[PDB]
Amino acid sequence: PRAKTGVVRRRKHKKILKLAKGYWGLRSKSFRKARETLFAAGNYAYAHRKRRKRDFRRLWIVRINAACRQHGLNYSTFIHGLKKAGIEVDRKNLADLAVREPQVFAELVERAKAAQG
Amino acid sequence: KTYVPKQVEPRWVLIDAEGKTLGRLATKIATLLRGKHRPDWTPNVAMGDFVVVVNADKIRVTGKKLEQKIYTRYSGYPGGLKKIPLEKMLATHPERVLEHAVKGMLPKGPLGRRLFKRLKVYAGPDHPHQAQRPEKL
Amino acid sequence: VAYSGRKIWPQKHTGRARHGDIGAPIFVGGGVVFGPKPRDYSYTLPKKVRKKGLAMAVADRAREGKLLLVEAFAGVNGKTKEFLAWAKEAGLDGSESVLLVTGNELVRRAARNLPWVVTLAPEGLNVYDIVRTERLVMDLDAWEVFQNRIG
Amino acid sequence: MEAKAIARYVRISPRKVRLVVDLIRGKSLEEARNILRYTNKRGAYFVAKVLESAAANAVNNHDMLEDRLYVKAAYVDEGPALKRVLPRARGRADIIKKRTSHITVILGEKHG
Amino acid sequence: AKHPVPKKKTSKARRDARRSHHALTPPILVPCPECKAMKPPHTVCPECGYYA
RNA sequence: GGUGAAAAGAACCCCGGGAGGGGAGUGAAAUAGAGCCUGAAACCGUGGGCUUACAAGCAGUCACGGCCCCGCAAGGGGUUGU
RNA sequence: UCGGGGCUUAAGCCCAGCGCCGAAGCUGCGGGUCUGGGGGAUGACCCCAGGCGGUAGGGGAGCGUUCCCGAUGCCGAUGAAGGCCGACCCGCGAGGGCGGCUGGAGGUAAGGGAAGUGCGAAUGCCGGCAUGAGUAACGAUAAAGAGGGUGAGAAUCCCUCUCGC
RNA sequence: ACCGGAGCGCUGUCUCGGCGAGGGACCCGGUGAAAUUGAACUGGCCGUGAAGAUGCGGCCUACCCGUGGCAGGACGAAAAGA
RNA sequence: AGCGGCACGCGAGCUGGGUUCAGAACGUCGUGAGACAGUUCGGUCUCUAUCCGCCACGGGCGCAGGAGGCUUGAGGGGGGCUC
Ligand SMILES: [Mg+2]
Ligand SMILES: [Mg+2]
Ligand SMILES: [Mg+2]
Ligand SMILES: [Mg+2]
Ligand SMILES: [Mg+2]
Ligand SMILES: [Mg+2]
Ligand SMILES: [Mg+2]
Ligand SMILES: [Mg+2]
Ligand SMILES: [Mg+2]
Ligand SMILES: [Mg+2]
Ligand SMILES: [Mg+2]
Ligand SMILES: [Mg+2]
Ligand SMILES: [Mg+2]
Ligand SMILES: [Mg+2]
Ligand SMILES: [Mg+2]
Ligand SMILES: [Mg+2]
Ligand SMILES: [Mg+2]
Ligand SMILES: [Mg+2]
Ligand SMILES: [Mg+2]
Ligand SMILES: [Mg+2]
Ligand SMILES: [Mg+2]
Ligand SMILES: [Mg+2]
Ligand SMILES: [Mg+2]
Ligand SMILES: [Mg+2]
Ligand SMILES: [Mg+2]
Ligand SMILES: [Mg+2]
Ligand SMILES: [Mg+2]
Ligand SMILES: [Mg+2]
Ligand SMILES: [Mg+2]
Ligand SMILES: [Mg+2]
Ligand SMILES: [Mg+2]
Ligand SMILES: [Mg+2]
Ligand SMILES: [Mg+2]
Ligand SMILES: [Mg+2]
Ligand SMILES: [Mg+2]
Ligand SMILES: [Mg+2]
Ligand SMILES: [Mg+2]
Ligand SMILES: [Mg+2]
Ligand SMILES: [Mg+2]
Ligand SMILES: [Mg+2]
Ligand SMILES: [Mg+2]
Ligand SMILES: [Mg+2]
Ligand SMILES: [Mg+2]
Ligand SMILES: [Mg+2]
Ligand SMILES: [Mg+2]
Ligand SMILES: [Mg+2]
Ligand SMILES: [Mg+2]
Ligand SMILES: [Mg+2]
Ligand SMILES: [Mg+2]
Ligand SMILES: [Mg+2]
Ligand SMILES: [Mg+2]
Ligand SMILES: [Mg+2]
Ligand SMILES: [Mg+2]
Ligand SMILES: [Mg+2]
Ligand SMILES: [Mg+2]
Ligand SMILES: [Mg+2]
Ligand SMILES: [Mg+2]
Ligand SMILES: [Mg+2]
Ligand SMILES: [Mg+2]
Ligand SMILES: [Mg+2]
Ligand SMILES: [Mg+2]
Ligand SMILES: [Mg+2]
Ligand SMILES: [Mg+2]
Ligand SMILES: [Mg+2]
Ligand SMILES: [Mg+2]
Ligand SMILES: [Mg+2]
Ligand SMILES: [Mg+2]
Ligand SMILES: [Mg+2]
Ligand SMILES: [Mg+2]
Ligand SMILES: [Mg+2]
Ligand SMILES: [Mg+2]
Ligand SMILES: [Mg+2]
Ligand SMILES: [Mg+2]
Ligand SMILES: [Mg+2]
Ligand SMILES: [Mg+2]
Ligand SMILES: [Mg+2]
Ligand SMILES: [Mg+2]
Ligand SMILES: [Mg+2]
Ligand SMILES: [Mg+2]
Ligand SMILES: [Mg+2]
Ligand SMILES: [Mg+2]
Ligand SMILES: [Mg+2]
Ligand SMILES: [Mg+2]
Ligand SMILES: [Mg+2]
Ligand SMILES: [Mg+2]
Ligand SMILES: [Mg+2]
Ligand SMILES: [Mg+2]
Ligand SMILES: [Mg+2]
Ligand SMILES: [Mg+2]
Ligand SMILES: [Mg+2]
Ligand SMILES: [Mg+2]
Ligand SMILES: [Mg+2]
Ligand SMILES: [Mg+2]
Ligand SMILES: [Mg+2]
Ligand SMILES: [Mg+2]
Ligand SMILES: [Mg+2]
Ligand SMILES: [Mg+2]
Ligand SMILES: [Mg+2]
Ligand SMILES: [Mg+2]
Ligand SMILES: [Mg+2]
Ligand SMILES: [Mg+2]
Ligand SMILES: [Mg+2]
Ligand SMILES: [Mg+2]
Ligand SMILES: [Mg+2]
Ligand SMILES: [Mg+2]
Ligand SMILES: [Mg+2]
Ligand SMILES: [Mg+2]
Ligand SMILES: [Mg+2]
Ligand SMILES: [Mg+2]
Ligand SMILES: [Mg+2]
Ligand SMILES: [Mg+2]
Ligand SMILES: [Mg+2]
Ligand SMILES: [Mg+2]
Ligand SMILES: [Mg+2]
Ligand SMILES: [Mg+2]
Ligand SMILES: [Mg+2]
Ligand SMILES: [Mg+2]
Ligand SMILES: [Mg+2]
Ligand SMILES: [Mg+2]
Ligand SMILES: [Mg+2]
Ligand SMILES: [Mg+2]
Ligand SMILES: [Mg+2]
Ligand SMILES: [Mg+2]
Ligand SMILES: [Mg+2]
Ligand SMILES: [Mg+2]
Ligand SMILES: [Mg+2]
Ligand SMILES: [Mg+2]
Ligand SMILES: [Mg+2]
Ligand SMILES: [Mg+2]
Ligand SMILES: [Mg+2]
Ligand SMILES: [Mg+2]
Ligand SMILES: [Mg+2]
Ligand SMILES: [Mg+2]
Ligand SMILES: [Mg+2]
Ligand SMILES: [Mg+2]
Ligand SMILES: [Mg+2]
Ligand SMILES: [Mg+2]
Ligand SMILES: [Mg+2]
Ligand SMILES: [Mg+2]
Ligand SMILES: [Mg+2]
Ligand SMILES: [Mg+2]
Ligand SMILES: [Mg+2]
Ligand SMILES: [Mg+2]
Ligand SMILES: [Mg+2]
Ligand SMILES: [Mg+2]
Ligand SMILES: [Mg+2]
Ligand SMILES: [Mg+2]
Ligand SMILES: [Mg+2]
Ligand SMILES: [Mg+2]
Ligand SMILES: [Mg+2]
Ligand SMILES: [Mg+2]
Ligand SMILES: [Mg+2]
Ligand SMILES: [Mg+2]
Ligand SMILES: [Mg+2]
Ligand SMILES: [Mg+2]
Ligand SMILES: [Mg+2]
Ligand SMILES: [Mg+2]
Ligand SMILES: [Mg+2]
Ligand SMILES: [Mg+2]
Ligand SMILES: [Mg+2]
Ligand SMILES: [Mg+2]
Ligand SMILES: [Mg+2]
Ligand SMILES: [Mg+2]
Ligand SMILES: [Mg+2]
Ligand SMILES: [Mg+2]
Ligand SMILES: [Mg+2]
Ligand SMILES: [Mg+2]
Ligand SMILES: [Mg+2]
Ligand SMILES: [Mg+2]
Ligand SMILES: [Mg+2]
Ligand SMILES: [Mg+2]
Ligand SMILES: [Mg+2]
Ligand SMILES: [Mg+2]
Ligand SMILES: [Mg+2]
Ligand SMILES: [Mg+2]
Ligand SMILES: [Mg+2]
Ligand SMILES: [Mg+2]
Ligand SMILES: [Mg+2]
Ligand SMILES: [Mg+2]
Ligand SMILES: [Mg+2]
Ligand SMILES: [Mg+2]
Ligand SMILES: [Mg+2]
Ligand SMILES: [Mg+2]
Ligand SMILES: [Mg+2]
Ligand SMILES: [Mg+2]
Ligand SMILES: [Mg+2]
Ligand SMILES: [Mg+2]
Ligand SMILES: [Mg+2]
Ligand SMILES: [Mg+2]
Ligand SMILES: [Mg+2]
Ligand SMILES: [Mg+2]
Ligand SMILES: [Mg+2]
Ligand SMILES: [Mg+2]
Ligand SMILES: [Mg+2]
Ligand SMILES: [Mg+2]
Ligand SMILES: [Mg+2]
Ligand SMILES: [Mg+2]
Ligand SMILES: [Mg+2]
Ligand SMILES: [Mg+2]
Ligand SMILES: [Mg+2]
Ligand SMILES: [Mg+2]
Ligand SMILES: [Mg+2]
Ligand SMILES: [Mg+2]
Ligand SMILES: [Mg+2]
Ligand SMILES: [Mg+2]
Ligand SMILES: [Mg+2]
Ligand SMILES: [Mg+2]
Ligand SMILES: [Mg+2]
Ligand SMILES: [Mg+2]
Ligand SMILES: [Mg+2]
Ligand SMILES: [Mg+2]
Ligand SMILES: [Mg+2]
Ligand SMILES: [Mg+2]
Repeated sequence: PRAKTGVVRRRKHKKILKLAKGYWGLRSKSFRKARETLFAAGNYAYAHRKRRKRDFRRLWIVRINAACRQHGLNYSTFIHGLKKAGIEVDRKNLADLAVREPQVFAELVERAKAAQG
Repeated sequence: KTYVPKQVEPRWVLIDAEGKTLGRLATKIATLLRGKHRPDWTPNVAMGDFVVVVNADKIRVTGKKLEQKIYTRYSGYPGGLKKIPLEKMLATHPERVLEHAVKGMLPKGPLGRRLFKRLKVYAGPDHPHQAQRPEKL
Repeated sequence: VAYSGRKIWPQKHTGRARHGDIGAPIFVGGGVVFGPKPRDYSYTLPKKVRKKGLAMAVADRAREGKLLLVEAFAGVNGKTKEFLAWAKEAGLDGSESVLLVTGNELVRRAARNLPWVVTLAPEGLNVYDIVRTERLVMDLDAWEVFQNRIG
Repeated sequence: MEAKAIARYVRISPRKVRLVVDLIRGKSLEEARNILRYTNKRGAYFVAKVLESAAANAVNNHDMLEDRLYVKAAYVDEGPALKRVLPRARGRADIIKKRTSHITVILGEKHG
Repeated sequence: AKHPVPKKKTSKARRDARRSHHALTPPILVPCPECKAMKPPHTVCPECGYYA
């Protein structure tokens, strides 16, 4: 029994080509170029996925530190007060309170300045 | 999901330069050029205050510096490397020395330039008395 | 393959690839690599196993209750319509596939053209045919033959 | 409505005639006849040929008003190329494609 | 062939961009006084003639 | 190597020197029109949406934002500015 | 040019202290798979602890292609195969399915059998089509010009005159 | 029409280049190849890295697209190093 | 009448005298075929530049109303000899 190639190759190809729609030039037209690009893409995503967290942690910090700065103290000491005052609550994300509901951030500042000494 | 600010208004600031240590001042100037002090900070927007500097011709700088310390420009041509000491910079256009400091302190991207334009430096005192002249130190 | 052994080109400073002759399997129209040759697929199954199977088939078919020894083939003389009558009055409504084993040549002819019936001489008893069919019907005499081999 | 007309298998390179077509896309039938009337390219003759036929079709087949129709769109497509062998130096030889075109012009009524 | 050769197939983008300035201009024409017809400026044209 | 069940293979009119088309007509289908069944990809082109002329690039990826588009609607698709 | 800007009781060097930042390490929450150990009489299933970077390579479990039995069967013009499209469902994945469009005559469950069974690279083979590019070239530097004619169309065909070899 | 040395005559071989002629190159109309080509959104310096970077780092520079030219680089093309 | 770097800069710029193919000979070594860094005469160097770089020249758009003319000079280049 002879088993020609037939549908098989074309179909596995069209799949990848779908995944590559949108890529520049030959990179979204040539199967061989498409796969290669995808290889890179997949790896990037998985690694940017890891970074994404590490990214926002940073953004938050600056915004927090910005609000702490105008409020007298700095980020370093602010966290310490909070970490000491047992207020593990504020996850550095939810310290977006600095942006909106500042009176609450303010309340949270004295709690930290209190825990200082 | 984290807060994104909308179209806000730039806070025009005014800093007196004379007396201030060159690099030290530039650092703060840079920070103001980005948000980084406003708790709604957003890394991809351009929201830093419009810093205005005056009396830049009177920036202080430790050590020998002025005598030594030299700025180098490079023309494309052979030998095209020019070298100019801090001394002669102030002799002529001096606002340069502060600019070249704040510029080198901004991020190198297309955004970096947008911000570098918000920095207005003058030999001072005096300048475009547009709106806000919020003294700052 | 019917080509010449001639080397297609020099294989040096030609700048082309590197080849021997059109016959080679990397060539289109060339020869096949490990394509099929003619061969014997048969083997010699242990006779004792062949027997057991024949028994277990008949047996399996007997436990189901679909086995049926007969004799009174009143519908002899090769004629389908006649055999139809006989099967009618015998519970073979043609609803179930029947392996009709018998030596009677005329009974054979009759049931033969029926789509639901596989005729068969007693010597031809084989587990395959047995299993293909739902019901098993066989001449008493033929059951003696089956018995001779195993019984 | 709109009136089509196509001349297929025109023995000329597509890239070449295409230069002429783009010259009259959207233009009114009037300035068009003129633009070809005095364009200095071989493609003119062919594009004019199909353009004028498009007109005839438009009126003799779709009651369209001649002095009221323009080039709603037009385009040229590549047909099967004629490959020929060109003897070269040192015995080398190569094929040259005498390409070919499919010129479509589709007219349309002005307004209403 | 001999000596200089292209290092890479020029992209679809590069080719067409080069052909930026390929587009030809339409002829310049003016209506002659004699007929309502069109003619290239500074040129006598058949189906009309000239005022001597 | 392949029109179609059948040649019924497109009369006649129109533009054209012709080729080739547009009407008409045949057929179940003409996107079955004659190298004619299905007709994938590279490749070429027309239209439309998003986008681009101070910007340094394995061409992506993560985020946010704008425009366009599908469910009036909480959603999703395309695009790409940073 | 210390990575740069830039820094001088320092943003340098040394001694001491407190706090913060920070990796895919560790924690939390959810999920997967393997192994061990527990109940489940029970097949199912749940609970607990632990392991899961990987080239050569060994082992295990699957996906799809052609063909055979299942076929005097079943699906098919109320549209088979194949094609194009999807933001939908199922699967860890290879894939499977559904919907829309095209297509127009075949297809082959469950369960098993047999192989010409899966391609991205071999300066691979065959075919198609691109790039260089409207580029080089149009093949002897003996040479042409004009009028008239023919024709859908003429520098290039015919005729006449003039010039040249 | 062998290889070495010298001298006379004469000269763009040269000091040292200039002008002119024709045939190409250039522009328009007609026809229209090739080797090469992982894909390209393809800059400089100083470093770095398999020790010789458009692709890594830092810094500098740079509006988008071409046409005629030059040949330093793409360890340029060609030939699975003679 | 400087020395050195730049693939002892530079052959997709040229040359090809030297070196390092096949011819031939002297000396020389080898029975020999041949050989030597010992010499000697002869000996085919590839029309088309895609990208970067470079010399020049344009098209596009930009410069918050549009246009004509005259300009400022940031930045860059040339020049710098000597008896
Ligand atoms: Mg295969
Ligand atoms: Mg493309
Ligand atoms: Mg494509
Ligand atoms: Mg954190
Ligand atoms: Mg600071
Ligand atoms: Mg500076
Ligand atoms: Mg930044
Ligand atoms: Mg950087
Ligand atoms: Mg820059
Ligand atoms: Mg033969
Ligand atoms: Mg043979
Ligand atoms: Mg033979
Ligand atoms: Mg052979
Ligand atoms: Mg042989
Ligand atoms: Mg041989
Ligand atoms: Mg042969
Ligand atoms: Mg060889
Ligand atoms: Mg090759
Ligand atoms: Mg080969
Ligand atoms: Mg071979
Ligand atoms: Mg061959
Ligand atoms: Mg064969
Ligand atoms: Mg054959
Ligand atoms: Mg065997
Ligand atoms: Mg025995
Ligand atoms: Mg009988
Ligand atoms: Mg009968
Ligand atoms: Mg009968
Ligand atoms: Mg039968
Ligand atoms: Mg039979
Ligand atoms: Mg039967
Ligand atoms: Mg029989
Ligand atoms: Mg039988
Ligand atoms: Mg034709
Ligand atoms: Mg257009
Ligand atoms: Mg024509
Ligand atoms: Mg008509
Ligand atoms: Mg009609
Ligand atoms: Mg076109
Ligand atoms: Mg073709
Ligand atoms: Mg030739
Ligand atoms: Mg040749
Ligand atoms: Mg060739
Ligand atoms: Mg070609
Ligand atoms: Mg394009
Ligand atoms: Mg295009
Ligand atoms: Mg027939
Ligand atoms: Mg016929
Ligand atoms: Mg017709
Ligand atoms: Mg008509
Ligand atoms: Mg007619
Ligand atoms: Mg003709
Ligand atoms: Mg016709
Ligand atoms: Mg009609
Ligand atoms: Mg019709
Ligand atoms: Mg169709
Ligand atoms: Mg359609
Ligand atoms: Mg025919
Ligand atoms: Mg035919
Ligand atoms: Mg045809
Ligand atoms: Mg198609
Ligand atoms: Mg087709
Ligand atoms: Mg296609
Ligand atoms: Mg396309
Ligand atoms: Mg398109
Ligand atoms: Mg388009
Ligand atoms: Mg739309
Ligand atoms: Mg600038
Ligand atoms: Mg990369
Ligand atoms: Mg978003
Ligand atoms: Mg958004
Ligand atoms: Mg809006
Ligand atoms: Mg709208
Ligand atoms: Mg979206
Ligand atoms: Mg992006
Ligand atoms: Mg430093
Ligand atoms: Mg800095
Ligand atoms: Mg200092
Ligand atoms: Mg000590
Ligand atoms: Mg001590
Ligand atoms: Mg101590
Ligand atoms: Mg200690
Ligand atoms: Mg501590
Ligand atoms: Mg910490
Ligand atoms: Mg860190
Ligand atoms: Mg992890
Ligand atoms: Mg974790
Ligand atoms: Mg877990
Ligand atoms: Mg678990
Ligand atoms: Mg797993
Ligand atoms: Mg394990
Ligand atoms: Mg277990
Ligand atoms: Mg346990
Ligand atoms: Mg158990
Ligand atoms: Mg159980
Ligand atoms: Mg129990
Ligand atoms: Mg058990
Ligand atoms: Mg676990
Ligand atoms: Mg690993
Ligand atoms: Mg299988
Ligand atoms: Mg297969
Ligand atoms: Mg088959
Ligand atoms: Mg069947
Ligand atoms: Mg039958
Ligand atoms: Mg169906
Ligand atoms: Mg029907
Ligand atoms: Mg259907
Ligand atoms: Mg249908
Ligand atoms: Mg289908
Ligand atoms: Mg298609
Ligand atoms: Mg849906
Ligand atoms: Mg579903
Ligand atoms: Mg599964
Ligand atoms: Mg599984
Ligand atoms: Mg799927
Ligand atoms: Mg499927
Ligand atoms: Mg699917
Ligand atoms: Mg249909
Ligand atoms: Mg079957
Ligand atoms: Mg199974
Ligand atoms: Mg099966
Ligand atoms: Mg199987
Ligand atoms: Mg199977
Ligand atoms: Mg199975
Ligand atoms: Mg099997
Ligand atoms: Mg095979
Ligand atoms: Mg392969
Ligand atoms: Mg073929
Ligand atoms: Mg073919
Ligand atoms: Mg061929
Ligand atoms: Mg090929
Ligand atoms: Mg192609
Ligand atoms: Mg081509
Ligand atoms: Mg080609
Ligand atoms: Mg081309
Ligand atoms: Mg041209
Ligand atoms: Mg030429
Ligand atoms: Mg010619
Ligand atoms: Mg020639
Ligand atoms: Mg003449
Ligand atoms: Mg006459
Ligand atoms: Mg005449
Ligand atoms: Mg005519
Ligand atoms: Mg003609
Ligand atoms: Mg004549
Ligand atoms: Mg001629
Ligand atoms: Mg002689
Ligand atoms: Mg002599
Ligand atoms: Mg002599
Ligand atoms: Mg004398
Ligand atoms: Mg004498
Ligand atoms: Mg002499
Ligand atoms: Mg001179
Ligand atoms: Mg002269
Ligand atoms: Mg000349
Ligand atoms: Mg010229
Ligand atoms: Mg030309
Ligand atoms: Mg870009
Ligand atoms: Mg670019
Ligand atoms: Mg250095
Ligand atoms: Mg490195
Ligand atoms: Mg080096
Ligand atoms: Mg380097
Ligand atoms: Mg890196
Ligand atoms: Mg770099
Ligand atoms: Mg640079
Ligand atoms: Mg130009
Ligand atoms: Mg040109
Ligand atoms: Mg150029
Ligand atoms: Mg070069
Ligand atoms: Mg001397
Ligand atoms: Mg000396
Ligand atoms: Mg030297
Ligand atoms: Mg030197
Ligand atoms: Mg060196
Ligand atoms: Mg050296
Ligand atoms: Mg050396
Ligand atoms: Mg030297
Ligand atoms: Mg040496
Ligand atoms: Mg040299
Ligand atoms: Mg050379
Ligand atoms: Mg040399
Ligand atoms: Mg060379
Ligand atoms: Mg010599
Ligand atoms: Mg030497
Ligand atoms: Mg040599
Ligand atoms: Mg020799
Ligand atoms: Mg010796
Ligand atoms: Mg010896
Ligand atoms: Mg010796
Ligand atoms: Mg010696
Ligand atoms: Mg020696
Ligand atoms: Mg000597
Ligand atoms: Mg000698
Ligand atoms: Mg000679
Ligand atoms: Mg020599
Ligand atoms: Mg010679
Ligand atoms: Mg010579
Ligand atoms: Mg020669
Ligand atoms: Mg050659
Ligand atoms: Mg030549
Ligand atoms: Mg070029
Ligand atoms: Mg390049
Ligand atoms: Mg280039
Ligand atoms: Mg350049
Ligand atoms: Mg320009
Ligand atoms: Mg310009
Ligand atoms: Mg003006
Ligand atoms: Mg004036
Ligand atoms: Mg003027
Ligand atoms: Mg100046
Ligand atoms: Mg000068
Ligand atoms: Mg100078």
